[PDB]
Amino acid sequence: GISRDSRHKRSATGAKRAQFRKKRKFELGRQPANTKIGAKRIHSVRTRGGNKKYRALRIETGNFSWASEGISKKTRIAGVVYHPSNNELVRTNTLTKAAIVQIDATPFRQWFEAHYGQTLGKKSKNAERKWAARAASAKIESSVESQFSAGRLYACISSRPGQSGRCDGYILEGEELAFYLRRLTAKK
Amino acid sequence: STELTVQSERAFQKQPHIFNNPKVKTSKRTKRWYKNAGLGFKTPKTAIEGSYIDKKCPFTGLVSIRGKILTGTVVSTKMHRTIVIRRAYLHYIPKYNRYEKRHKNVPVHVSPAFRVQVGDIVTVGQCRPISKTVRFNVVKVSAAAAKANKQFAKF
Amino acid sequence: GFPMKQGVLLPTRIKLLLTKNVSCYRPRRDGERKRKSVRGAIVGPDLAVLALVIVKKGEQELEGLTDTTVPKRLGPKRANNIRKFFGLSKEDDVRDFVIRREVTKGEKTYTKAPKIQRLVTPQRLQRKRHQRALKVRNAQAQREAAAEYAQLLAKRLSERKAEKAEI
Amino acid sequence: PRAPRTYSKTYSTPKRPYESSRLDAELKLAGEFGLKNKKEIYRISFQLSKIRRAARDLLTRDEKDPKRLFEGNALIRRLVRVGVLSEDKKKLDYVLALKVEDFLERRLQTQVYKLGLAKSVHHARVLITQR
Amino acid sequence: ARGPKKHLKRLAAPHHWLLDKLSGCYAPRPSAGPHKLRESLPLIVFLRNRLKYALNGREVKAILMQRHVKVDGKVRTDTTYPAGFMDVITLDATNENFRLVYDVKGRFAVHRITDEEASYKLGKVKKVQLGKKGVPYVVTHDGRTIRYPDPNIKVNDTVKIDLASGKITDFIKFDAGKLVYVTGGRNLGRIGTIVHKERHDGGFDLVHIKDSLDNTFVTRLNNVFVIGEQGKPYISLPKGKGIKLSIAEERDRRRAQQGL
RNA sequence: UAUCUGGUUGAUCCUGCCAGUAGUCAUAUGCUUGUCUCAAAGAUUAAGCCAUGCAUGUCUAAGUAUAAGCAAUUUAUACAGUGAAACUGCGAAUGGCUCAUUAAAUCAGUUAUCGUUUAUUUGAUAGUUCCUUUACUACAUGGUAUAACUGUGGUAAUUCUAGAGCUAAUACAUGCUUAAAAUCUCGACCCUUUGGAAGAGAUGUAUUUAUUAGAUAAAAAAUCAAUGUCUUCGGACUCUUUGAUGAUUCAUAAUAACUUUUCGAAUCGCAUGGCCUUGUGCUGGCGAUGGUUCAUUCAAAUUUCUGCCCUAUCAACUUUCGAUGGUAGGAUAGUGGCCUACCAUGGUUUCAACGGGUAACGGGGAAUAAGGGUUCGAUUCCGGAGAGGGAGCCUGAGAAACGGCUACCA
RNA sequence: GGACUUUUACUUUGAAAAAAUUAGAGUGUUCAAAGCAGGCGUAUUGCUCGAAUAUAUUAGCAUGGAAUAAUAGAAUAGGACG
RNA sequence: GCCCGUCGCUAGUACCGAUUGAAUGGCUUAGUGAGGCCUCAGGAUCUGGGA
Ligand SMILES: [Mg+2]
Ligand SMILES: [Mg+2]
Ligand SMILES: [Mg+2]
Ligand SMILES: [Mg+2]
Ligand SMILES: [Mg+2]
Ligand SMILES: [Mg+2]
Ligand SMILES: [Mg+2]
Ligand SMILES: [Mg+2]
Ligand SMILES: [Mg+2]
Ligand SMILES: [Mg+2]
Ligand SMILES: [Mg+2]
Ligand SMILES: [Mg+2]
Ligand SMILES: [Mg+2]
Ligand SMILES: [Mg+2]
Ligand SMILES: [Mg+2]
Ligand SMILES: [Mg+2]
Ligand SMILES: [Mg+2]
Ligand SMILES: [Mg+2]
Ligand SMILES: [Mg+2]
Ligand SMILES: [Mg+2]
Ligand SMILES: [Mg+2]
Ligand SMILES: [Mg+2]
Ligand SMILES: [Mg+2]
Ligand SMILES: [Mg+2]
Ligand SMILES: [Mg+2]
Ligand SMILES: [Mg+2]
Ligand SMILES: [Mg+2]
Ligand SMILES: [Mg+2]
Ligand SMILES: [Mg+2]
Ligand SMILES: [Mg+2]
Ligand SMILES: [Mg+2]
Ligand SMILES: [Mg+2]
Ligand SMILES: [Mg+2]
Ligand SMILES: [Mg+2]
Ligand SMILES: [Mg+2]
Ligand SMILES: [Mg+2]
Repeated sequence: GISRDSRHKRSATGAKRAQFRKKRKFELGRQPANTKIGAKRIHSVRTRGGNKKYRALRIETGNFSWASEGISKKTRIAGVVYHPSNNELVRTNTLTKAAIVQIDATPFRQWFEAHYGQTLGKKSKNAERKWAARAASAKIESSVESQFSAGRLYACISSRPGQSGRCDGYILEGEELAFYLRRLTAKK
Repeated sequence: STELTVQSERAFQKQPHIFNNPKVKTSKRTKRWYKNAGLGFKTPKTAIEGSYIDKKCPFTGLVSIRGKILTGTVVSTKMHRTIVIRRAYLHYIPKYNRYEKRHKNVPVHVSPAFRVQVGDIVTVGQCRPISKTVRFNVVKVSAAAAKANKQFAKF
Repeated sequence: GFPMKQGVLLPTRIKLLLTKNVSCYRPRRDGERKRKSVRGAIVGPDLAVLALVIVKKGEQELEGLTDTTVPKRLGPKRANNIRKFFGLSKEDDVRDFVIRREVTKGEKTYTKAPKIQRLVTPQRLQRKRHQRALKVRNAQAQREAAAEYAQLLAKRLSERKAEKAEI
Repeated sequence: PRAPRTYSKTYSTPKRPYESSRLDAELKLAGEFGLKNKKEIYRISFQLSKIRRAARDLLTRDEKDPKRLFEGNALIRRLVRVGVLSEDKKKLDYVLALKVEDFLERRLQTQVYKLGLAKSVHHARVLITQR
Repeated sequence: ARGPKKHLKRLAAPHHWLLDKLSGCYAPRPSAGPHKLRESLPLIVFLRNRLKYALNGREVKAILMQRHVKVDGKVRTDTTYPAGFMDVITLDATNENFRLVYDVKGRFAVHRITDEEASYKLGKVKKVQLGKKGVPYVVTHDGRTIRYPDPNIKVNDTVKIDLASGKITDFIKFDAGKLVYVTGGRNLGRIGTIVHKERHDGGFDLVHIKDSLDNTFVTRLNNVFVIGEQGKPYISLPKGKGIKLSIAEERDRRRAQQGL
């Protein structure tokens, strides 16, 4: 199958190298998960030494954390919009690490307005206490508050779907969000 | 090498898991991480003062120096962020009881913390494979410029 | 002599790559697969033998078939299978409902029954108890050793505080 | 795949094949100690050769160098043991001398004759082989 | 080459065993265990090649399978079980106890010890880490894991292990001037207090050693095994006390004891 | 163990080779051959081809016995002795053989994993598993479907097997359980203080992500946001807890969640004793097999520095369709152009690259004896490679396996 | 623990280091090539010496030396100390 | 005396040479492409969406 040996390949001098031994399984490679969006489908691959690796091909929910907020929700993945490696991953909406995706917002909105009682965009007792205890601390961020109105949030996939079977990520924020925002329109 | 831009890739260049919370208003924009490589190699100040990214940087990146220590003399700085040094060495032949000049070129990574030019003597430190040919990463400049500014105009 | 194989369709013969847990192949070795000729599932004049299975009975009896009956070789061996093959409820105690097969030794007739299994017995219950016991007995032992270390740490701190108030 | 059995050959043949001075000299020994081979002399000359080589080497090392002292003393007492090296001359510059004949006059075939018991080396041989 | 190797051609077998070149072909390959292959003394070797208690290898299984032999306390029944340095071998029948410590020639000696000393053993701690759940553990040269050791126990210190129960009852720090047993290299088997440690960041610390003859040598820190205070070991030493006599000195000792 | 001799001339001194001489773990052949010990051996040519036979199987008190098997005595009406067959488990990845390929490859010495996998051995290691949490969940233990077998069959033909009827488990597939505590979130209420609260849920391990702790380079202060413990209610916070390496985002832990949810014993053998409210209650001895995580051991995989025979009638070479580097990903056990995208124009060379040759596997070593050298190493040990040639892959901890499968070629 | 250090060659001592081979010690395989044995008694209930040493060179590591031979230094002073 | 070359005889070796000659081995373009693996489907049968 796919060999990962170096022993094909020209020597740094530019020299051609002879074949010494056949392919060994311990230098083997496998094919890309090329995971897509929707309706959970995951196959296990038996890797070296016993040991499973989970090949997610097709996924519709991932676990996504709002770093600055210290929480993480599970959401639908609306999905893909920018990829640094290869633009066909975007057009095909393919899921890989570093993929910029859009997720769902609604689980983060429900949390925030429950936690801050402030509502984005545009009477219990101790709850009142906690809300008033917070704020001067609820001051979100322009380019994130605006995303909630569209019910869709930008997020950078940070797991490895073809290895772990999870499509997890974080919400974009600050300079990093600024960055992909700029590309996102300086190409749209 | 680097120079300018720093945010000049398709992917946003960042140091892993070094979060800056936008809620907390800061006076330095970006929190920066570094270490000392050990073996009493001073992490130079351009590494800390800097804003370059290089995850193969011995001081600001995710490599470690372990193994060998080599000091070559730099013979090519054409590759962005990597150099080739000539290891200066000398080799005995018993039958004739004399020696014969030999050399070996070595490719080494070079952090934007360093600013190397051809001619410099350079101490390099071994690390994990970093590329097809590079198993070494600069770490310290024993040189400077090799009498460059001492060659200006007339009186 | 090549066998038919459910599923192939085709009224011819083809060579297939077979595995474990499939008809017309008994693997000699773990992970062994063999390529083997197989006859299709669709009937044709090339067949030496068709394998039929009477599903229900005609208007008349077929001699050596409906008129002769042959009993199951073996009886229920596992505890609850004995229960269901007599409908019993976990109250009746299997021990005597287990089937018994007679056999003559010339002038001696022997009676041998199976050996019930997954039968709940004193010896088993004892081993359940015992493991339940160890898990807890260890757990408590493991707690002690922590606390006693926390002590060794606590009165070590109490050496570096009567020291850091000596000089 | 089993440990090799080690062997060695135990003699050496003279370079010049036909030197009559050496050939006379060899035969006289043959008939003086009841030998049957030029090899029985070729053998001893080989035994000597190394004993001498050994001794030569030690001599080049410093007086009372550790190895010299250890292996030199050892070589001597081995030689004294069988009666090739006389007691007086016992410090290796004489083993450096020595001689083929000294080794010869210690064979059992000769000692059996040297004190009576045989009278002629050849009777002495025949006696030995015949148990 | 495809997988774990299971044979050992005698000749490739480690020399300190003292097996004869001929008579066979293979030597017993030490089981996986508490001691490295190359620095171990398989039970087969000990019971037949040293103690002469067995003539056959087939007779060694006969002896073992009656649980006559038991290592560091436990019964143990593995012809080629890897016995190693500091271990304690016991024969209940024949009322005999043994420790595996080294010669001066770097060989494992038949060394008889008292029932009392068969209580415990000595372990060089080889690493000290923080285990799961914050429980600190030490790990000694024979690969015992011991939970909750003394904080002042660091790496290279030696440790008195109970045996009957697994626990620790003492530890000797690695200080300048402490009785040391050398476990590898040429200086294997020598003993000598310690003079000084050459640091050497990132590549092999040297340990300068002097014995009770005012003789000096040097080994890698890896090869150094503390065992107490000058004068005071924590186990009985073999005769020789690990002093290493010159080939001359040995010659004279053997030829001074000459008259039957 | 530092030696020479014969032959150019009429004679002579040289240059110089041919011939002589000696050894060969160096092969063949010829002649001759009594004894002891030792004991290489289809390498060279043809990694050419192979008739037949054999070379990998395996059971403990301790996974599975209703052989319509044997044996009877000996307590055994569930089983209990012994045991074919078969299931299950483990092994067949070691060994043995050969030297075709291989010239910076392998190999040797020396390194590296802060760059990973690891059956097994050895040592450690698990009180948490259910559920809107009074009319309750098999734990005194839940499910079938199969071999062997019986019986009906097919083919000239093989370690081919089909239809029908049974029955096991440490095979397959499920699925309950246990102390106390502390901390978090919610919050019915009451009352305005400076503010507190019943009780409700959640907190095993593993998986994935994000976040925070993991201090220490000698000493001190103010303020902002949240919020701790102690009040002699203006206020103080006193003692404050810290692991390893040369070096880390290390070991370890904490927060919010995530998972077609990993493990958390429905197993087996010897013993049968204690305890009283007399339930066949509750307890309970030795050690087998297993089990997650860590350590160890046997490994493996890559890897640093330096070292190869002849050759210029081989001088430039490397990117066709990766050549050299940067970014991101994918893939892998894991680093890495290993592979793919984007981008750049690099990398090696008279200190001989690149190419060719090798009747080239490397090494420990062998032969030859002044010394310096010269020649050899298919071959008893180490490493590598292969199994007619190529490639592919199943099983598995481990094979790109050939006394395994699959295809093509011979 | 902090703060900084012109580069090398050569040489020394040492560490790390497979066995078998080789050099070589001990020991009368009857001798010897070998082997690594063996030797003493109460030879009726055991006593005991061994199974060394050397070599192991290039490269890498570690320590001493400062002759020999190279490198670097301050001259548009952008020199040196505080 | 020595002695050079063409010419002639026998035998041997190598060279040049129409045959766009032949042979073996190693790489390799382009075209065709088995097979296992991965993957989109399929769904004989056989269960509780799954195999
Ligand atoms: Mg694919
Ligand atoms: Mg460039
Ligand atoms: Mg059962
Ligand atoms: Mg073994
Ligand atoms: Mg190290
Ligand atoms: Mg003549
Ligand atoms: Mg003449
Ligand atoms: Mg004349
Ligand atoms: Mg000649
Ligand atoms: Mg052969
Ligand atoms: Mg052949
Ligand atoms: Mg029976
Ligand atoms: Mg093999
Ligand atoms: Mg079923
Ligand atoms: Mg199971
Ligand atoms: Mg702090
Ligand atoms: Mg610390
Ligand atoms: Mg971590
Ligand atoms: Mg009872
Ligand atoms: Mg040519
Ligand atoms: Mg030229
Ligand atoms: Mg790259
Ligand atoms: Mg393209
Ligand atoms: Mg170019
Ligand atoms: Mg040349
Ligand atoms: Mg070859
Ligand atoms: Mg060889
Ligand atoms: Mg060779
Ligand atoms: Mg050959
Ligand atoms: Mg192979
Ligand atoms: Mg063949
Ligand atoms: Mg091919
Ligand atoms: Mg194969
Ligand atoms: Mg084989
Ligand atoms: Mg040396
Ligand atoms: Mg030796």
